[PDB]
Order: sequence, then C-alpha cells, then structure tokens
Amino acid sequence: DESWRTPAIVQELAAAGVEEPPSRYVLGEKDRSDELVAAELPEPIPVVDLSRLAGADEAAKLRAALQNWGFFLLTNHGVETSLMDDVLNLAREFFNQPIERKRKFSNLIDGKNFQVEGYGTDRVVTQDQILDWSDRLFLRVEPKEERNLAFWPDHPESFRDVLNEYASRTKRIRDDIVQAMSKLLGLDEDYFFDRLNKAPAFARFNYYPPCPRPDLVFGVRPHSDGSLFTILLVDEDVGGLQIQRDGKWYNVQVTPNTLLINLGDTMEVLCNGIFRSPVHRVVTNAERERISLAMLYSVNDEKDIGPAAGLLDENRPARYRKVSVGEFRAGIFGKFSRRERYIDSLKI
Ligand SMILES: O=C(O)CCC(=O)C(=O)O
Ligand SMILES: O=C(O)CCC(=O)C(=O)O
Ligand SMILES: [Co+2]
Repeated sequence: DESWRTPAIVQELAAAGVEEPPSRYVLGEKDRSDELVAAELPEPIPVVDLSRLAGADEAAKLRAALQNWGFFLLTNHGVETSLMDDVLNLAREFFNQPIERKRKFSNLIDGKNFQVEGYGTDRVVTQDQILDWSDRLFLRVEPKEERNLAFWPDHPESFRDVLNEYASRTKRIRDDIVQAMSKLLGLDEDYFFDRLNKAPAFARFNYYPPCPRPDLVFGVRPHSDGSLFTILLVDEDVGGLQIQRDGKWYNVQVTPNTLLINLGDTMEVLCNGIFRSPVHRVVTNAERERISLAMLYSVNDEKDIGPAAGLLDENRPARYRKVSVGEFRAGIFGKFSRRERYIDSLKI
C-alpha cells in the first residue's frame, strides 16, 4: 500500500486503549531477546559539577566520564528550575491538544510529503521498517534566521518564547562544555567554535506514550546521535533511557533538575576516538508516559569532518577517514533506521 508512508500518531493509539501494539511496532525476536532489561550502572553515574568545572578535580571527573561512558549528568548548571519545568510543561500542553490541531504542525506536508521538521515520527524508508513507540516535535532553533515558525506551536502561546529562552541558556552551557573539553584534548577552543559558528541546532521534544507490551517495542530504537553532542532534559524521569557500554546495556536516570550531556558521532570523529559516542535507546512501560527534550548541536558545512590535526602527532595517527560534511550528514540520516552504525564505516 501507500498506508505505510503515513504512520499513526502513537499517543492516540495509547489513548484509544489499543489492546496490543500493532505489528508495525513489534520488534523481531532477535532484537528483543534482551528482555529489553538493562543492568544498573556499575560505577556511580558520571556526574560533573559545572560551577566547579574550572577546578582540576572536576575536569578529571569530566575526562573519566567522556572516555569511559561518553556521557555525564550535569549539576549546578545555572538554568533555573522554573525554566526547565516550564519548557516541559508547555511541551506536555502541546502533546495534549486535540489531534486535529496538532496535525496542522505535521511533518507530513499536506499529509503526504515527508520532511524532518514538524510533529510526527522519523522517516519511514521501507514498508517493513519497524516503527518506534513514540512521537516527536522536531524544530530548528539555530540559526535564528532559518527558523520556520509555521511549525512552532501557537498553543500554548508561551511555547515560542520559552523555547527561545531555553535554547539560549543551553547554548551557554554548550560553550562551557567545549571549553573544558578543549582543555582535556589540548586543542584551542577556537577549533570547535569555528565549526560551531552559525551551525544548525535542533530541539527534539519526545513523547513516549505507555505501551501495553513494553517488551515488544522501543520508545526510540538504539542509536548514537550524529551531532557534536546533545543536552537532554527529562520530566520526572522514572526510567526508560538505557545506554550501551562495550555491548552491555545500563539503565540511566536523568534525575530531576539536571541535564544529561552525551557526545555525538561528529565529536568522536573529530577527537579521533579519544572519546566515544554512546549508543542509547528508550524502553517504554505499561503505566506512564515519558517526555524529554534533546537540544542537538551539529557542526557547520565549512570544514570537512575528520580527526583534528592537532591530535594527530607521531604517536597517535588518524583512526578515522576524513569525510565531507554532506556525505557524513547523509550517512547519519540514512543509517538511523538501520542496524549498522554509520560511524563504523569511517574507521580505519
Ligand atoms: O533522524 C533524525 O532526524 C533524528 C535521529 C536521531 O536521533 C539522530 O540522528 O541523532
Ligand atoms: O528521551 C530520551 O531520553 C532519549 C533522547 C534521544 O535519544 C534523542 O532524542 O536523540
Ligand atoms: Co539520541
């Protein structure tokens, strides 16, 4: 048919009281023999203090987090509690609007033609592609000139100004993180800032509805982010996010009022694998929905994507192929709905 080109909004399937997840969402036995259960984090959760980041000991904790896990929880980040709560509250108010009004922001233009920006789910490439048990509102926040406000929700009316304020506050955290990472790597901070100059940045509001069979679906499939890194905010996280380290899966819980920073595939290539981009996924539960916001920061199209020359001395040579931004972006976009990691094809 053509029906597989336009997937359903899963929040409405859950509201309908659908007895079992439709076959379009059910994972194959090979991909869920895991029981979708993960172990607990053996070491205590990597947590970095931003207010003490200039200190030598916090920079050491940051190094151990990026080399061993590729992510960490950020505390004392300065973002006010009221602001973080209001971004998630207004997001919940949008997902709770009547379906007819939400469909005016659909990423299926006129209900047929797919684009990334908008409300819906990710691209369905083939008819037998397994769908995730979630919806997402995907919006470009940078550069501010390229914002397409027709896809920003108008109700609640505070959505546009509160997201614009949260975006500017996390871009400030973003700059504080690359500075500390540049110290760890021994490079000039201007190496990353030149590639982040007027680079695309996106806000992904995720809604994971409750699922009648949590052991049969993924809230979001296993994936590594393709950005430089991501700033993740979760509303009263009871569980769901699972991060993979050397093949094993571990439950990680973004505690309230803290932010989770995880590296993307772009950073792993630029840093020649000194740090690793963590693969992660979200499992559902039969009881309660889950809402998260991910701020994704990629690099601009100026310079190609390859190991930084300042890191390629005689001792540690290039571990990845240098590649153009275009084909790098095309590889991340195409392999997201597939099993094979795109970044593994760039390794030498
Ligand atoms: O396919 C997309 O646009 C988003 C997928 C994703 O989570 C990522 O590549 O970081
Ligand atoms: O909702 C989460 O905790 C995962 C966010 C995520 O992986 C993404 O949107 O790229
Ligand atoms: Co992700």
